Amino acid sequence: SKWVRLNVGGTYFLTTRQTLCRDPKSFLYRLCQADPDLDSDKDETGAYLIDRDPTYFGPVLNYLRHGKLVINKDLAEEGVLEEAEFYNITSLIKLVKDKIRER
Amino acid sequence: SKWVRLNVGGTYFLTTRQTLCRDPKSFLYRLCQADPDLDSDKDETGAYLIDRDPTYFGPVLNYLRHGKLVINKDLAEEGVLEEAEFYNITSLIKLVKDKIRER
Amino acid sequence: SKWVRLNVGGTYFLTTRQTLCRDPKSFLYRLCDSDKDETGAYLIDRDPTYFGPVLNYLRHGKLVINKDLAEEGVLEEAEFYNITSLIKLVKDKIRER
Amino acid sequence: SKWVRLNVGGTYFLTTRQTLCRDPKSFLYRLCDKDETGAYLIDRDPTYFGPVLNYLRHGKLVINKDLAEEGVLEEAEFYNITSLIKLVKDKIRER
Amino acid sequence: KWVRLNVGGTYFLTTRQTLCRDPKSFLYRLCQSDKDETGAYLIDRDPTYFGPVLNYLRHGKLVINKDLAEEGVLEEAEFYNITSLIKLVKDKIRER
Repeated sequence: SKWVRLNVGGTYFLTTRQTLCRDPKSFLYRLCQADPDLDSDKDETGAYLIDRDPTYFGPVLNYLRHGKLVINKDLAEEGVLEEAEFYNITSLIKLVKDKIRER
Repeated sequence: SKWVRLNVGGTYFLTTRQTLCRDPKSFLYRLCQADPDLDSDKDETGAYLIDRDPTYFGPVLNYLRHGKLVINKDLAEEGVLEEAEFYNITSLIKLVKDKIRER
Repeated sequence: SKWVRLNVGGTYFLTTRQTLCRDPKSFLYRLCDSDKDETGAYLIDRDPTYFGPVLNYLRHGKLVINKDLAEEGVLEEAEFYNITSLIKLVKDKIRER
Repeated sequence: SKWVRLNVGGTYFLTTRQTLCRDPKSFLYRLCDKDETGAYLIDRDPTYFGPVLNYLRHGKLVINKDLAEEGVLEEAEFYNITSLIKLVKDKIRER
Repeated sequence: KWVRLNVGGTYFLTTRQTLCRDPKSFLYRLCQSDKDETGAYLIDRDPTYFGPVLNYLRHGKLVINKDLAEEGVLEEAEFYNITSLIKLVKDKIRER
């Protein structure tokens, strides 16, 4: 299964293992690996259930896709930070913290 | 049932009982207790029905998830305050009112 | 049931009869079948982004509008739904923007 | 059928024949290709459609602060609503 | 004629004519790849930045809302290899 569906707080995201496997130290890596104890946290669509805000997930997932932090002006950088911390993407945590500092 | 679906004013949110139990004094706490007389207040999908604005609920649920108050630049703090007061999350009410005051 | 579903311009809102019963002179008070869809939602040929602040006003009596939402859009809707007290509130926000 | 559903770029809008039969020169009139729900399919951006449909509803151009006027203009031109096109060009010209 | 795209979990409905606009693009193969059960082509990219890419294929203009990061649209224009769009976005960014 190249494709992986995530239900982040009620909103569906579609991605791949090429993307989710990019940071071995991230929570998302357990999804990359199809960690058997996450099996029960899937909904009827087979999507992994994640109890986080989907609006701040976009920039996190995009960072895994192309290595750039891109955040629209109408999205609080602080929200993305909280998500980068939760998913434990340390290079992204640093980028967001730096961005917040440059203000 | 670790996972709980809420239908807040027509928009679905997915979260866990743990997150909704975080403040035992709040409106939300009765859900995570599975309180009897919420039965007629669920829809066909099993979601608990709530007659409140889903857009202002975002920051409320996010506060329950990570303890930070995060509000995007275009979102009226007053909206979030009304919801925090409606759900009766006292530490959140304080955070929002502090946010408003520094304005 | 107490619960009432509205399809406003294609976007679904969920509310209760108690909320829609607020203003007996409003359009929405009639909701307090030819104009319902298969889900049982009442059909309304209006913009759903301007409806938010209207329905919230019915919920908690306050006028709350986000910084990017056009207040003129909300004014149109308040007049459309004929919520006299809300119309006034919006005419105020605009007087002194 | 009083009620008409439009699938604009994958996003559904609900409106009435009354609203769509407003300007007989418009693309939308020309329909007052459906998906399995009976919605008329339109290959255009739904995010810029709001102001167009609303203009048909109540004759006013209302564009939220976020939305690029140029996006609304492209739509007004595509749907061929000439008085709306004029209103949008005005808004752009006066920046 | 109609083509459905599942971009990062969000569906877009368009047409072969639109997706055919630039034969050199990644999208050109879809206007003649995995699909989900709905018949939509699966694309592992951000749907928010897709909007202006697809709009450009529809009417040839770069249209970017004020709050949308141009850099987001640039990444997508590059990913889909729409060379004329890549130039427009870069140009827009330079003129900042």
